[PDB]
Order: sequence, then structure tokens, then C-alpha cells
Amino acid sequence: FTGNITTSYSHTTDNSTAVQDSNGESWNTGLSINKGESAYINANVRYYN
Amino acid sequence: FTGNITTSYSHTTDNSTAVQDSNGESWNTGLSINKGESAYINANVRYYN
Repeated sequence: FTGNITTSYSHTTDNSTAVQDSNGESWNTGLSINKGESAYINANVRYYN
Repeated sequence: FTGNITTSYSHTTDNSTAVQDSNGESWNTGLSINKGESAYINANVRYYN
């Protein structure tokens, strides 16, 4: 009939370093319109007599 | 014929610190145009008699 009791203690010290490099590109397109004055009209006309 | 039963208990305490430094650069270019008035025209003219 065997038995055993164990007690343990541990201490850990850690140091770390890190370097990150990032590059990115972006492309946007946009379109806006006014609902009051949306377009202009030109009329080609001739007079008669 | 041997046998064994083991029971264990563990407790861990941890503290950490970290410092991060970041530097970044950015460059943008943009071009916009109006589809109603896109350009202006100048005409070099002369009169004759």
C-alpha cells in the first residue's frame, strides 16, 4: 500500500519583441447628382417667313 | 498486478505588460469632373470685308 504527496512551485519570466510592416492600396469612385437641376437642354431651331 | 490513482491541483497567476509604437505614411490623388460643363472653348477669329 503506497502513497505519495508532492508539492511544486514554478516561476516563469518571458520577454518578446515583434516588428510588423504593412502596405496597402485603395481605389474609390463616386457619382453625385442634383434632383432639382439634373440636366440642361439645348434646342437647334430655325425661323421661317 | 499494480495500480495507482493520482489527483492533482494547480493554480497559475500571470501578469504581462506590452508597449507598441506605430508610424505610418499615406499618399492620396484624386480627380473630379463635371459632365455638364466639362470644358470651355476659345476661338481665334478674324473679320473680313
